[PDB]
Amino acid sequence: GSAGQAIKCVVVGDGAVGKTCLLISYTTNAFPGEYIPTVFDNYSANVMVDGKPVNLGLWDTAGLEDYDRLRPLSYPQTDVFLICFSLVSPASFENVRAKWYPEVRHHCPNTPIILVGTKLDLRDDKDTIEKLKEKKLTPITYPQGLAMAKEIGAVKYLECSALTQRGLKTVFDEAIRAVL
Amino acid sequence: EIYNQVNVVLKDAEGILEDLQSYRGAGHEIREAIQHPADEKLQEKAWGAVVPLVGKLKKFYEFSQRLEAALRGLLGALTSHLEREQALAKQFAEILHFTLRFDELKMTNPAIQNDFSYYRRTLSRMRINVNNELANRMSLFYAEATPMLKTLSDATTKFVSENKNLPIENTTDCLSTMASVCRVMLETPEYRSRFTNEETVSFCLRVMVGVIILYDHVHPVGAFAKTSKIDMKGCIKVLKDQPPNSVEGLLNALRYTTKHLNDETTSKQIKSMLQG
Ligand SMILES: Nc1nc2c(ncn2[C@@H]2O[C@H](COP(=O)(O)OP(=O)(O)NP(=O)(O)O)[C@@H](O)[C@H]2O)c(=O)[nH]1
Ligand SMILES: [Mg+2]
Repeated sequence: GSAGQAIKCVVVGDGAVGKTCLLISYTTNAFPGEYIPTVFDNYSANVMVDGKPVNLGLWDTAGLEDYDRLRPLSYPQTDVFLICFSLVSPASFENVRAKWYPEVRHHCPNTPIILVGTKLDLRDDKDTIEKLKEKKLTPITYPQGLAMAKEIGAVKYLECSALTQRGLKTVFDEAIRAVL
Repeated sequence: EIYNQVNVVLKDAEGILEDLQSYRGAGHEIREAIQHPADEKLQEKAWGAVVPLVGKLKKFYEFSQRLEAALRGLLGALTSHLEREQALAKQFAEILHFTLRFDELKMTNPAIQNDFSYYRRTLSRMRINVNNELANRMSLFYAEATPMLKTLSDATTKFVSENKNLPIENTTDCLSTMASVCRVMLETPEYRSRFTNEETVSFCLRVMVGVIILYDHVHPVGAFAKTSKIDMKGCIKVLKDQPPNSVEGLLNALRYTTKHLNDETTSKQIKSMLQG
C-alpha cells in the first residue's frame, strides 16, 4: 500500500447530523456515541477505487453557526464536497438548500457536490419516529433527498448510517469517482 | 552567519525522518477507547499513548517552521558584488532531498492525522469539567498530502511576492539549471552504454574539472581570478574530499593543463596544491 492520488474531500453540515462520526466510522471502523463539537478536524485513508490508488484527504468542518468566519479557510483546492444532513432532522435537510449549497458554490462554484443522507438506521425506528410525531414531523424520504440533490445540482444522492455502516463505503467511493 | 542557517537546522533532519518512519501511532488504543466510552481505565491508556505521539508531531511541525524561517533567511540575503549563489542552490537541493522523504513517509501514514484529531477531540471533552493556537496550525499542516512541499512552496512564493522588484527568474533559475545539469550527469547517449553508479560519480568529477579548464582557456579573466564565476577554491576542496588514489588524474590536470594558475593575479591559497 504505497502513495496514491491526493484527493481533498471537505465534509460540511450542521451539528449532530453525523459528519465527524461517518469519517471516524469509515477510516477507523469505530462509532463514538459521545457527541463533541469539532471546529475543524482532518483524517486520511489510502484506498483503491476503479483499480487506481487514492490518498483520500478528509477535512471535517464545524456545523455550529459561530464558525461561519473560520469554516471557509479549509475550502480552497477542494476536489469534492459532502453536504451532510440527518434524515431524522428536516431543519438540517432545508439548511442544505438554505445555506450549504449557496456557501460551497460561493467559494468553490465548479467543484462537485455529493448530497449525503446521514443516520439512515434511525428513519425506521419506533423510538426515533414517535419523537418526530411528538414534534409534528415526518422523516425526509428518498424522493425528497433526490429531488433536493437535483435542485442543488449534486452529481449523486447517497444515504448511509455511520453506526451500521450500511452504504458508508459507497459514499466515499462515489466521492472519489467524481474526481477521476 | 545566515549562509549556513539552513545547514544548522538540517543537522536534526536525519533524526526527524528516523522518528517519522518509526511513528506506528496509537489507532488500537484510541479505537477501543471510543468503542467503550464509559471505561475510564481504557481512556487513560488511550490518552497516555497519545501524549508521546503529539510531542513528536509538535517536534516535526516546529522543524518545518525552523526550516521555513531558515530558507526565507537564506533568500533574504540574496537581496544585499561577488555573490556566493551556490549556497542557495546547494541548500535547495539539500532541503528538497529531505522534503521528498518527509512527504513520502507522511503521505502513506494516516495514523498521524488520526492521533492528532483524537488528541484535540478529547481536549474539548476534557474542556467540559500543547498551545491551542499552535495545535490549529499543526492540524492544517498534517491535513495536506505533502506538508513540507506545501510549506516550502508557500514560503518561497511568500518571499518573491513581498520582493516584487526581483523577477521570479532570479530565484527559480537555480532550480531550472540544476535540473539540466542533473540530466547531463544522469542521461546516457545512444553512442555509449549506461554508466554504473561509480562511473557517473567519476564522470561528474571529470566534467566539473573539465569545464573549469575549458572555461579558464576560452574566458578572458579565467577560473582562478578573484572576479570569476568558477569559485575554484570550493571546487578543489571537493576534489581533496575524495580519496588520494581517486582524482589524482583530475587534480594534476588543474596543476599543469590550465592557463591562469601560475600568473601573479591568482591567489596563493589556490596555488596550495602539492603531491608526493
Ligand atoms: N444513531 C445514530 N447516531 C449517529 C449517527 N451519526 C452520528 N450519530 C450521533 O451524532 C452525534 C455526533 O454527531 P457528529 O458526527 O459529531 O456531528 P458533526 O457533524 O460532527 N457536528 P459538529 O459540526 O458539531 O461537529 C453522536 O451522538 C453520534 O452518536 C448515525 O448514523 N446514527
Ligand atoms: Mg464534527
